[PDB]
Parts: sequence; C-alpha cells; structure tokens
Amino acid sequence: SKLLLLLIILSEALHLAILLLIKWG
Amino acid sequence: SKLLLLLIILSEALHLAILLLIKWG
Amino acid sequence: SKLLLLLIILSEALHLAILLLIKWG
Amino acid sequence: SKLLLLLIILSEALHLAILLLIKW
Amino acid sequence: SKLLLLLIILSEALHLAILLLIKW
Amino acid sequence: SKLLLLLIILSEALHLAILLLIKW
Amino acid sequence: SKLLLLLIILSEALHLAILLLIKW
Amino acid sequence: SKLLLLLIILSEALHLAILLLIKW
Ligand SMILES: [Zn+2]
Repeated sequence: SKLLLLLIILSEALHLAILLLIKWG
Repeated sequence: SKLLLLLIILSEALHLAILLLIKWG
Repeated sequence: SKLLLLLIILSEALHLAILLLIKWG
Repeated sequence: SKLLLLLIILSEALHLAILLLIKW
Repeated sequence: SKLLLLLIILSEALHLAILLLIKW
Repeated sequence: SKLLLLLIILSEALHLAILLLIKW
Repeated sequence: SKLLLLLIILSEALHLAILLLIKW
Repeated sequence: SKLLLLLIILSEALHLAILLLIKW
C-alpha cells in the first residue's frame, strides 16, 4: 500500500537512468 | 543539470527506504 | 513474498543500471 | 531505533542539499 | 528562506550525533 | 565527473538500505 | 553491522553534496 | 553570503561529529 511507492520511485528512477543512457549510448 | 534529477530520486527513495525501515522494523 | 521478491529484483536492476551509467556515462 | 532518526535526518538533509544544488 | 530550512535540519542532525555520542 | 561521486555513494547507500530492508 | 555502513556511506554523500553546493 | 559563510562551519562540524561517532 505504501511499499509500492518505494518501487514506483525505483521504477521511475530506473526508467530515467536508462532514458539518460540513450543520450549517452 | 541532468543526473541531479536522477540523484534526487535516489534520495527520495532512500527517504522511504529508511522511513519504512523504522516503522516495520 | 509478493512485492518483496519484486523489490529485490527491481533494486538489483537499478544497481546494475547505475554501475553501467558509471562506466559508459 | 535511535540511530535511524539520525540516518533519516541525513537523507532528508541530502535531498534538500541537492534540491537547491540543481538550481545552480 | 529555502536555505535556512537546510541549516535547521542540518543542526538537528548534530544534536542527534552528540546526544547519541554522550549517551553511549 | 564532479557530481558522479554522489551517485556512487547514493547507489551504495540505497543498495545497503534496501539490502537491510530485506534483513529486517 | 550494516547500519553503521550506511551512516559512513551517507556522510560522505551529504558531505560531497554540501561541498559541491558551497563550491558551486 | 554570510548564511553561506555560516553554512561551511556547520557541515564540517557535522562531519567531525559523525567522524567521532564512527570513531568511538
Ligand atoms: Zn517512465
């Protein structure tokens, strides 16, 4: 119920960790 | 100012990581 | 066991993604 | 159970520290 | 005013450091 | 290259934090 | 054991964040 | 500026404080 807010934040981060990684790669 | 946006997430993540670490256990 | 098993997976993904983002970025 | 109150404070201070570090 | 907020939090840590250091 | 010393430490912070979320 | 590791990890994060904030 | 001036102290203070807590 609240934990998924942790995973949302990790997903949302991984997406943009990679999204950046296309501007580099 | 790209990965600052990325970093902020990691902070916000760690915020909940710890906040959930004090309540549960 | 539900989102907990999903959380470990997610996190490890992110560790790799960051470790990568170090190497290339 | 008291240490964590330190740690959570540091994290809280870390995001504020970068939240305005972006601005520059 | 956005900065002030940082120091205040930053201070709260110190006390929790020393108050934890004095205790044990 | 300056702001990459955060991410390493932040990535290592979070990982441990989450690793320890498991342990508890 | 690890609850120390974070603090150490987390200090040298906040340290650098703040250091960089001052320098820039 | 002076708030900035002040800020340098606190943080580095906190670093040493922590450094101690780590130490002992
Ligand atoms: Zn997305």
